[PDB]
Amino acid sequence: SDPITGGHYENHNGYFVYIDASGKQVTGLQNIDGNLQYFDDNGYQVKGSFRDVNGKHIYFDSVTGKASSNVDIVNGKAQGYDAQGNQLKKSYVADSSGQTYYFDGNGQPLIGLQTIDGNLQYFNQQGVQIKGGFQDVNNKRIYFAPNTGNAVANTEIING
Amino acid sequence: VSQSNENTPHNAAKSYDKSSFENVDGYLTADTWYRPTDILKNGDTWTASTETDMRPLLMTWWPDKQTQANYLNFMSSKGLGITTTYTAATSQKTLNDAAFVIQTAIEQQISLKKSTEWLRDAIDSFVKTQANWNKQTEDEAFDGLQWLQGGFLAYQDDSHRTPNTDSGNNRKLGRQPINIDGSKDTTDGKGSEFLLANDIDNSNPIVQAEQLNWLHYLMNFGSITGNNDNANFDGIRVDAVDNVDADLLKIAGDYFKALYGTDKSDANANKHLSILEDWNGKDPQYVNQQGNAQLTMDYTVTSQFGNSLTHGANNRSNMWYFLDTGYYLNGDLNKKIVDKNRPNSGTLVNRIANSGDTKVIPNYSFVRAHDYDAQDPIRKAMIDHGIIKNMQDTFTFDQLAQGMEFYYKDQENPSGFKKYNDYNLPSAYAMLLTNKDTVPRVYYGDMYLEGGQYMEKGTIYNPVISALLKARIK
Amino acid sequence: TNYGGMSFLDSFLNNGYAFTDRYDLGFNKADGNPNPTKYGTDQDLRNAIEALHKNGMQAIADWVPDQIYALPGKEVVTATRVDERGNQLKDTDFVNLLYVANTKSSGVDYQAKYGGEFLDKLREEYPSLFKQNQVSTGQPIDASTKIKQWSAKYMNGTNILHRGAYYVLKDWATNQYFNIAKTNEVFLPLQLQNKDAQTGFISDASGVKYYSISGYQAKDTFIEDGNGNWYYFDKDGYMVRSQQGENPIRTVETSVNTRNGNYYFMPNGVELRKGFGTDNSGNVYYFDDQGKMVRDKYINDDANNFYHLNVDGTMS
Ligand SMILES: OC[C@H]1O[C@H](OC[C@H]2O[C@H](O)[C@H](O)[C@@H](O)[C@@H]2O)[C@H](O)[C@@H](O)[C@@H]1O
Ligand SMILES: OC[C@H]1O[C@H](OC[C@H]2O[C@H](O)[C@H](O)[C@@H](O)[C@@H]2O)[C@H](O)[C@@H](O)[C@@H]1O
Repeated sequence: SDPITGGHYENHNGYFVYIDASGKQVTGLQNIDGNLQYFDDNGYQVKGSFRDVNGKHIYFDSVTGKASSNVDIVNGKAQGYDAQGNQLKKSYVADSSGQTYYFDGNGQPLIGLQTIDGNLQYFNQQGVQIKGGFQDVNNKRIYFAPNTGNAVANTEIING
Repeated sequence: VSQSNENTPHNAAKSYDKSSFENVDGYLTADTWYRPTDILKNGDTWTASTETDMRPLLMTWWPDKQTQANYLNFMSSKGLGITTTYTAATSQKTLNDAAFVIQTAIEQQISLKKSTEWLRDAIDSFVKTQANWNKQTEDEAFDGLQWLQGGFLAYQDDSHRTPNTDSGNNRKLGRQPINIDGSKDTTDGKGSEFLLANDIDNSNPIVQAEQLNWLHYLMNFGSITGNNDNANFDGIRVDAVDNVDADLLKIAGDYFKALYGTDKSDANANKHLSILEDWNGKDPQYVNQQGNAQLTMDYTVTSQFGNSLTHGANNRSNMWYFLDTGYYLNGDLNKKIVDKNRPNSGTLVNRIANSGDTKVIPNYSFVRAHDYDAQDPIRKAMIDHGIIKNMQDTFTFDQLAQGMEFYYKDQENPSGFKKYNDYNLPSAYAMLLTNKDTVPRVYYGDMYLEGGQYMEKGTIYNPVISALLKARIK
Repeated sequence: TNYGGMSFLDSFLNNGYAFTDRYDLGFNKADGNPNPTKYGTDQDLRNAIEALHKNGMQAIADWVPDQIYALPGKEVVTATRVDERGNQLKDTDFVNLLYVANTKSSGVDYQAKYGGEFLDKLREEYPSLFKQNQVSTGQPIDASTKIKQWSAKYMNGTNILHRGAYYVLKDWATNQYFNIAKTNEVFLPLQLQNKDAQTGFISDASGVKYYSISGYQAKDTFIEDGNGNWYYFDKDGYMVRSQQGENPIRTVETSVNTRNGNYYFMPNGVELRKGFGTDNSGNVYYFDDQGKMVRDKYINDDANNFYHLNVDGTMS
């Protein structure tokens, strides 16, 4: 969506509206000053929710209302999405809560032990990436790193 | 909202019984097909159904909107519709309308193909997609023996819903030798009753009788199947002792006593040599309290071979551990006073100075087995060379043959280093075959190569072991 | 052969530890053609055994009473998910559910021919074997019934078959399973009987009611709407909802036992999940992924915040 400028933001009943330089209230997907945003039919802005525009499933941020990546549970299953609303294939995505999935070639999240980009990582039964903890896989205990989630050597206190 | 409309009486069941519904014990399944009253043949004209005109229940009914929406989306993707996205949030009316346009398209491809097998496969595929109809709702796990097959279900005695399946209150689980009376049911001493496949209820007296029938059939196999009294088995190995009801040991013991007088003499007993696969460390003492009707294994010696010779390129327990000096009081090899108050920790048979004066538990012993130091190494080798990914992975015989070539190459490595295979097998056999108070057992795979054709090629160890064996006689 | 679940190497390597017919040791096909095991025909076996006796050696039979594989006939069992010792898994909803297992033998195999045949002869010749009590059961073995065909009633269980917890079809509203065995006690969705199935949420003066796709009213059951929200409908058929000035926490005891526990229902009936809820008196509780109150443990947060829940449920 082509950008616009010179229209102020107004708050009505707890919601952000945007009124054009023309002076008309704005609906639908809009790039305002380099930020991609959405307004429903009443002209209120959407934040922290997913909307469907054209063939795209686009999440908008909870603070700014700006289009960015998320994971949506679609029907029974998780599916990742980018800033432009395209289903992601062979990519990591972090959801709103800071949890991480990796979606394979078919866009379906990987589960269990996986080797990605030469890195060993683990995923729980719901597809979420284990980070900063031990995990018993294939009759062995492995620690996965705090931010990368990569397998590394670690020590724990067993008994004393 | 009301769902009934002009198609309802047509798609309704012809009959409310087993004729018109594919079922199991009366119940229905996700992949049930049924007989509708009428059929929208070719998507044109409704015509009465004939007994063979069966249709999938999921063409017409769904357990919930989520499933309905998934069905619609799935069938759409297979050419039946412009690919669609529906959600459980979609109105019921819209989903039902969309189901009908799919039904129409289905009847058209049935006319076009003159077959319904294509649909059977489409439904089967779709059904496995749904979590309630696949393993995701089964809690697959791999710890313990669940490692083998992914987890177990225990059947229950439920006369109201599933009365054919009732056990008549006879499903006692984990009655291994140490827990034969259930007195350790609340601890880890309860036996792991579940191992593989369909676990037979050997706590049921009717099933116990049947196991004896089978036992009789084996011990008289030649008489029964070839009227050849020389083609009969002489003794038995009891597989998976700790995973069944320990009554089976007594049943087998008493049978041999009755028919062969094994309790009469050593000549009778030793004419029908019988062994147990009894891994629990407290089985030897149980077996001996029950009169040694079958020979216990002696893991204590097999274990020490692992630690001191057979396992690991370097850090190995000393040969000193083979002695078990604690057997004597203060470990005094000069004074040799047996410690009556020993902590029950030690090797089964002391051999420091065995003159045959003290009674000891009869046993068999081994270095390797078909199921010890074989199945894991052979698979580790296949995994290590990218032939399979997991130990539980399915492999083909060609996959096995290729792996075997690496296994053999490692076994016979002139460097002397072994990655999958066991070290010092000759030296191990030398000890196994000279030990007093044991019946030694020899593994085919230490004499011949474990893969390929039976006895196709001897191992490098064959000559030494063969010599040891002949020397044992002399 | 694999009717569901993970195949094991014994089976696909034909080593003989995984078998369908316990009495078939290499017999010919019924058409007359040879049908060896991996080790050869039954004649080859009798010849091998005889040869060992001619050379003064004994032959050991592998007796494998623990299990049997790949039974071709289906039955509906009642099943609970368990570990190797038959103890229920700690955090499982799979408890006393109906499941289709493969437990029934063909009834026309060598188990049918030779099953129980030799027992009568044996009881006559050695009565005491059949009169001696076994320890685990207190009972003697029972040859009054012969097993020509295996079926679930003689089994403790099975490896999971990957079929699902609800492959056997059930109505969510009443929790009754569909059945057509006897015309006196049929239960089907109303569409299939050409009756009118109404479905959805409907308000009345007393409260909110729900009708499933099969046209039945929800009573004493949890129900999920199309947007993912969960509700509980009480015995009377009404959605539970919190009132003003009253405790939103409610204790639920359902037909489905695994779901028993304390829940937090909001004024519009939505069950709180994975979050904290305050009661009328200012006490805070936490409620898990599935809506249940959590008690007597520490609990962690995505931002690394830690909380403690007392035994009575409250948060210290
Ligand atoms: O390639 C870098 C990284 O991508 C993902 O992690 C992203 C992100 O995950 C969280 O929000 C952590 O808290 C941040 O520190 C991370 O940058 C993959 O999960 C990870 O495996 C990979 O290394
Ligand atoms: O398993 C028979 C074994 O039992 C005792 O030793 C157990 C174990 O002691 C240490 O952990 C060593 O590291 C191992 O090599 C030993 O197996 C008896 O002391 C020993 O004599 C016997 O072989």
